[PDB]
Amino acid sequence: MDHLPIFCQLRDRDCLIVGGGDVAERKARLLLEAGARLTVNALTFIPQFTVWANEGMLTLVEGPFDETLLDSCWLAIAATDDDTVNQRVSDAAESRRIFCNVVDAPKAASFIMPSIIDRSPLMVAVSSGGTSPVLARLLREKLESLLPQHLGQVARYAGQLRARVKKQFATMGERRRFWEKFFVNDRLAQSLANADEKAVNATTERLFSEPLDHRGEVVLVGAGPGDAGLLTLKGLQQIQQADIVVYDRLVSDDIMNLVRRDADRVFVGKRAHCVPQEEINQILLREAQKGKRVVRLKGGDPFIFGRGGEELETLCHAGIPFSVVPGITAASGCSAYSGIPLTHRDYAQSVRLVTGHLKTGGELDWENLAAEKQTLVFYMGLNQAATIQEKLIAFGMQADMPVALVENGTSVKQRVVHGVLTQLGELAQQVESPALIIVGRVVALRDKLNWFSNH
Amino acid sequence: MDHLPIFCQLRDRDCLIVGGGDVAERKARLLLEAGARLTVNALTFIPQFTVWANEGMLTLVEGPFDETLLDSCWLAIAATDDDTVNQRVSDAAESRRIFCNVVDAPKAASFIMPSIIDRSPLMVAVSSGGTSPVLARLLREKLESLLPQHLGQVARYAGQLRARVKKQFATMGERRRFWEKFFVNDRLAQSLANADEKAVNATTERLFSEPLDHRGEVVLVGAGPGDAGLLTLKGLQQIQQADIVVYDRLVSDDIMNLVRRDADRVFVGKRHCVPQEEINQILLREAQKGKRVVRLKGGDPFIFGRGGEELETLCHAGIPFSVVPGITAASGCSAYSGIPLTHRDYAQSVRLVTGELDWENLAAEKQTLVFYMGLNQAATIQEKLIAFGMQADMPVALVENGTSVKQRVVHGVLTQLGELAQQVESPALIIVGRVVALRDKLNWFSNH
Ligand SMILES: Nc1ncnc2c1ncn2[C@@H]1O[C@H](CSCC[C@H](N)C(=O)O)[C@@H](O)[C@H]1O
Repeated sequence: MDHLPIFCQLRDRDCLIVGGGDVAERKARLLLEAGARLTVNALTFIPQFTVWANEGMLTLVEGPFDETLLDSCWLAIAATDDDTVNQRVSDAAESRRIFCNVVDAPKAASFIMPSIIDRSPLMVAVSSGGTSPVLARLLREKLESLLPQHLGQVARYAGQLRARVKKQFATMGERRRFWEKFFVNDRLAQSLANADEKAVNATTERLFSEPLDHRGEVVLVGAGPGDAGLLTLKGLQQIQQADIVVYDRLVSDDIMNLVRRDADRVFVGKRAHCVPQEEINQILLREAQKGKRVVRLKGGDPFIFGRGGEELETLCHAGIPFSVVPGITAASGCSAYSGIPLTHRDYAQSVRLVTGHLKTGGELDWENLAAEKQTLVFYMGLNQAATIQEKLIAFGMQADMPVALVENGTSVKQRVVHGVLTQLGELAQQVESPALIIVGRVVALRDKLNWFSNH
Repeated sequence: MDHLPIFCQLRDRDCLIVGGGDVAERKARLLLEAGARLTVNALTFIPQFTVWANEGMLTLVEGPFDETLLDSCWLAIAATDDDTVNQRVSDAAESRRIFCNVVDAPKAASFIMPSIIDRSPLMVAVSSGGTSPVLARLLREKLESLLPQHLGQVARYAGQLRARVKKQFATMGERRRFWEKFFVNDRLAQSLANADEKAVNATTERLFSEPLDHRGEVVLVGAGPGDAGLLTLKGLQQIQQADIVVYDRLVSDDIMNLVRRDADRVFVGKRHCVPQEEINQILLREAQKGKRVVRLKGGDPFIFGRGGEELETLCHAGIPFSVVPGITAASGCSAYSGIPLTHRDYAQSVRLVTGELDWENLAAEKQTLVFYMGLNQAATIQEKLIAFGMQADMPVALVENGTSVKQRVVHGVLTQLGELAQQVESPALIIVGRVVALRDKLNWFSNH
């Protein structure tokens, strides 16, 4: 260990920053967030410093480094781009035993400012010890994704439950298991941040009312179109806490590798037999009743041609809490990765997400669809490519209207094919499921916005 | 934040610990490992202290607490079994502006000792401030298994190569590209751990003899509707390593907090609003400089904003670019309000929208409508929808600040539409369709 980390209380304590440029501004913003009684000393100050001063957030001392300025300070930071001046601040700081930091010379002075993850009162700090700030940022990025947004809320709330916990659970091992469950309760944390007192009370009582070992709930998570990088921070957080994961085939392999090493997995997709929806709905409810934290992982988004509503309406008089985490829908993913915006200046503003045929029980609206400037996007329509081609130009759609097909969008094997409407059914026998059909003038923009490799 | 973490260099610097029991022993052990010049003042001492004292690792002062023992100290730690003496230590330290910790009283004094995970020279610290000590213990455990055992070797080597990297590459973009390839090389890491210098040098020479691109780039990133948890993994990565970020007012402040702290930021808004051409210009200019530029937009860049416009000239300019999709307001707002955009017979068509609009096409059904920027045209929407064939009774819903902790949802029917719209402000979304009916058979986020 070459540095000792300490967490300093700065509320209303004198700190000094020398310098007034952009580097000095970051430092000031940070010290201010911690509540320091801050003085900034420099020859000139950028606009943001005048603003803070004009609203009573700090004190400005315009001029060259005034050493007496350190006389009653607890912390100093040399943030100028003149090494000689920074050196003098460092020397003056050290003479009076004031911990001091010199921005681009991390080990020349008293302390190093680490990269921080803020979930106050909970906080994590990472330091290179001066070797690799790049590595420190990489770690911050990883830690920011692993720590839910409102973790601080429950850290702060634990105090108001400690007593009741010791009262109901008399064994050390029991109270620990309680906190383990308490600290990963995202619904409670959110409710506290929402200032929703009834939900806070409801979720709190349930934590004491249910058996210690039960953590019953259902979470619908949108996995995105395939690229593991498109999963949401909350989705990953949810998936890492699951006891059981119920997924289908349109959930990528890269995504499943992110699922908690030994959470049970239940595949309910098309096996090389169709699992009926009511059986899927029933497994979610059943295992949540058994006390397991259930995550229903869905391809793309849960409420868009995903039948997510059905898997939830079966949960209201079961007394099983639930929640939804949206995901990037196939339309959004394929759009961005194919260089085809769904909306562009004139071409635009009506975007229609429509279903094709595997999914039926009535029949399709040709001119309502064949109608003017709206971008059309068909889900599950590869088996009616030609049947869509004929019924579109028949109702007025101009045969030279651009179209495109995107197979396995956002994945390393993404295939994009394109042309005009009179080639639809033909370009389709050049792709396989899963794929989307995009009809509209926005398709031509790809000649300028294409950035992802084709296969 | 209620505490600011800092990493102190304690070598040859005086520190003082008051107390000589087990609590004081663990404290002394860390300070010694940090290389501090330690003095321990206590009425009584346990064996280990004597061990350290005759090995010349510290100085012992036997007897009651002496206020003058703090006169040349940088840090003070009170660890006696007497609460009264412990605060005589903190009061004495404060008079001298010396950071001080009282072990059994975290809400007191001036600093707290966090839990540590050691991978020297790399180090990670975590603390609750005393609010949730079990929370921090649990996290330290998780972090110990998450961080590779030999990560310190890679970090150490990186520091040693720093001087050569700068002299071999001129631009920031190749030096940045070097480190990205560096920390991703599993052979290098495994080689350092197996102290096989041959393998280390072989791989190292190849990284240095590589032609790395020097140009910057523009990356469009979807921030989503507001909730920071809805940012994508890749979106977080991009804002975490960007050189500069261009953002508007629809990027929540929580998401803005996830941005690299030492990156520049340009507000593109209602301060009017850097008329697109102006924004479009900022992008290519900053990228021309070799910077990694991130245009952070609300929701999804290819559905709501002028994302296409912001990139359609970059190919001509020879500037690399990419797009990271985000959760659309339509998807987030609807889902957080308990309204799914589609259900079994309900919809087979979803429509996102915005003088004119084709009312007969937006009024026919078996569909779910979503209006994006339509609060001041709201009265005319129902009128046109009702006139072109839509069923009064049809449910409608407006969502304000959807997905945020301040979310609000009003509900009603086409006829009350123009009214409900004065029951809320911007930014707000309007959902028309049947699916708005199962809102409280599925409502999960808030009660308002
Ligand atoms: N990676 C992908 N690339 C192209 N289309 C995809 C896709 N993933 C899903 N799809 C489309 O989605 C259809 C199944 S319906 C499920 C859609 C999903 N809930 C979503 O929100 O995206 C497929 O037939 C296909 O048309």
